[PDB]
Amino acid sequence: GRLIYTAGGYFRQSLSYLEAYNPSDGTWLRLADLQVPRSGLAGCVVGGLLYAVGGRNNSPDGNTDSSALDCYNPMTNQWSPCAPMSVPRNRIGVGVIDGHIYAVGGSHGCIHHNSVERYEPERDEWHLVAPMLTRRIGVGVAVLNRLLYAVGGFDGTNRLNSAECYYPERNEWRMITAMNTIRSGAGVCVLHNCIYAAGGYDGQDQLNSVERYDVETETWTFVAPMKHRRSALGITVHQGRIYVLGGYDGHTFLDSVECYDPDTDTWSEVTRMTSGRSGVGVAVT
Ligand SMILES: O=C(O)[C@@H]1CCCC[C@H]1C(=O)N1CCc2ccccc2[C@H]1CN1C(=O)c2ccccc2C1=O
Repeated sequence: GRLIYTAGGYFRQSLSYLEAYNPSDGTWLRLADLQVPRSGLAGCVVGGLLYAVGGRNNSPDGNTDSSALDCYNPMTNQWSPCAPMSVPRNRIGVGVIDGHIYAVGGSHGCIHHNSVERYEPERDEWHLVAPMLTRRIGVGVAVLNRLLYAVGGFDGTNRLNSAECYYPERNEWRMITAMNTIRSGAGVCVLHNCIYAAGGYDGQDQLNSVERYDVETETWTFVAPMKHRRSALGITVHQGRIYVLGGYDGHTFLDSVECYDPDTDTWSEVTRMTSGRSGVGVAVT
């Protein structure tokens, strides 16, 4: 009964929606809105709990970068406040290692963070770990073999095709091989032991392309495109299949949800969101 949770986003202003997709029966649930609307946030899950991390309230009465961490219980349909981050991080990436949420990069104003902090749920505290080699907002994050990979983004001056790896136990970052395309606000996730960098923004155009990093060959490889060039897309994995949700395609805020089958090497559209929206965060539980 694991759902695809889609939290926050942007249409006209930052959104509050929390809604869930059942790929099995194709339904959408409407769930308890966020307390404070936010876009450019990230989602993860730890221990059957869903966390919305960072982002931004872009509203009519002004506009404010999030240091927030809020936690949702599906068992209670309730959001609870959580210890805020040391800094606010809009356009943030997040991953999980040992039930520990890594808050990676993001922006405050146009202060572009290279810094990373680890949240620990039991104790409810953030601590700073070793900073990335590169400031990164619009960054995708992928956990793989208990290594944390930060992929692209936008360093403050140029868009990024570069990726780097964190070694949690050594507390160190190391540059891995750069992507075929430059990607800010791509969808980054992991599937069958490869890192997928889906869509994003390359400077000139919004992207439909997708390439997957083989961690042992050290090689990025294109795979089938999406049908809808997109960025600021939500991404996740659900039963051997990648789900890209929504996004910004240059002109509109997409409601489309496309689905990658790695075996057939194809995407198909499987549902629509209830309303078009960019820059959500999504997490499965
Ligand atoms: O967070 C912000 O600064 C933006 C405020 C205006 C629209 C929403 C925010 C944004 O720029 N987003 C969504 C969050 C996000 C996350 C990762 C990578 C990129 C983004 C961007 C995508 N994006 C635009 O660049 C943009 C430019 C103009 C209109 C709408 C959008 C839009 O959704």
